[PDB]
Amino acid sequence: QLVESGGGVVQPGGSLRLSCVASRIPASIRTMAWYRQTPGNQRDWLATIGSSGTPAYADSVKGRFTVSRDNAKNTVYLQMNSLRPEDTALYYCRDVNGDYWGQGTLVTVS
Amino acid sequence: QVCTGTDMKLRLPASPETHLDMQRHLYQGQVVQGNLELTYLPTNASLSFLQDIQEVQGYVLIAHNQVRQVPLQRLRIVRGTQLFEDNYALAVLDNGDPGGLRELQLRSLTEILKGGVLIQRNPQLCYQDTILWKDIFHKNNQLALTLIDTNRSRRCWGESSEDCQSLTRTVCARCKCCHEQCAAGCTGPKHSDCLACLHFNHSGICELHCPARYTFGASCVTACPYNYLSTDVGSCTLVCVCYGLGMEHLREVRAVTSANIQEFAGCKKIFGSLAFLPESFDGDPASNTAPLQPEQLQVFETLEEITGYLYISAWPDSLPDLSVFQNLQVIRGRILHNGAYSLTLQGLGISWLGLRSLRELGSGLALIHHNTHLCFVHTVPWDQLFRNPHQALLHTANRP
Repeated sequence: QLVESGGGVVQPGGSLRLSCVASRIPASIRTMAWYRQTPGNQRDWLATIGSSGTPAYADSVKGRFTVSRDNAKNTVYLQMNSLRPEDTALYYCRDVNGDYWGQGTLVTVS
Repeated sequence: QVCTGTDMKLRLPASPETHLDMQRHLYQGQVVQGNLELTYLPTNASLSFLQDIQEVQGYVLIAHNQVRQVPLQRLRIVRGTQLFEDNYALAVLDNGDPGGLRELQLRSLTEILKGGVLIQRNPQLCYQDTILWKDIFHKNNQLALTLIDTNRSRRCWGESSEDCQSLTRTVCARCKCCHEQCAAGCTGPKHSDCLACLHFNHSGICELHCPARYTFGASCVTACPYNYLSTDVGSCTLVCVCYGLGMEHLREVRAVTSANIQEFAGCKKIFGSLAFLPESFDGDPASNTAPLQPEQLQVFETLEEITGYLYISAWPDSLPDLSVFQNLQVIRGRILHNGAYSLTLQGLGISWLGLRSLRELGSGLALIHHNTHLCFVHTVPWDQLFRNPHQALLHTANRP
């Protein structure tokens, strides 16, 4: 059970930072990945972050988005930058070690 | 000619990015020996690889789709050996949002031997009620569990004049009468003219039993395929010592926890699967299950062949590779995770694979994704591990 928080409406050129708080506390911090579902399309991969902390970004969003984690609160963030009208879609976090999916937080850029 | 199906039901894909690449590698150019499951496809997806499919052994599931239409034009008969929810051999569910599927287009679908039809919660699917089903379901097995929803938002499969439904049983078991061994229609009165054998296809000749040739699926083959066991009776089956998951003692065990690790010690061939999950290395507080230790994994250092899949979704962070499997040589792929994959490594954080002895994957695809530490994925000779023109390596989210 994962719940995200940090989306909403924002102006173009703005910034946003989502979160993904795990309802339970796993023994290991596991591996969480960030996706993005534009309506009508498959949820496209954005970034992944592992237990150690080494991230991996997709080609399209590399250099703009920043992914990190806080093991104290077991929350993974996705810091967005220089947002653009084409970036409005549903953003979900998945737990790779377990295939648990989030519910999504719609991000609107306007 | 002959391909194998898949076994995920309404579950989100293991890799949404390579889902279409996974499908295309499975049904590329006629007979599906399993379940045909097409879920979570984008609206612009091209499905030209499904054009030549003729028969499905299990059930046809088309759910949670966004495509305009699925082109299963020549699909003749779905035999319904396995059933969705043990009632349905065809299941169309939630195709869209609360685009979506528009038309069924199963133009040549003639017989469903065992099972029913389940069509529900389709926002924009039409012609789901103008098509008769009792003329398609076989006479012998009339378990026509039909649950069709008529709500839409927009005697034929589609609007086109080429979607004419040829009533066969209503107008002998089959006619146009057909031979007793002919399943889906016929073009003449002989036993070498029909377009789907009811029992067996002995080189174009439909017969009730194979000439004691080798029986395999629904065709009298001269010899069993590469990854099939041949028995004294004359059947090409997959199963005729150690037993892995899902084999005669662990049919309900999903992971290699600390409870069922001692029984694998000293083994040289596991007749089953090997699934590693997050709960293998952190025992639940409900039961006295000690967490698995990296030192206790050494019991797999003697394994040589595994008859099922090797699935790893959790690995001790102290271990930088899979060197505990440096003696495994062949993955038979007789049992595949989700029915499609024989080797999966997701979210492990390993720096190199280390499978120095692996030299064959008998069946199934391979997923190596979300291993953001992992190099040495391309350097492995993957084409020398595969044995069918249907296996491929699907890899994303790995180290650059």
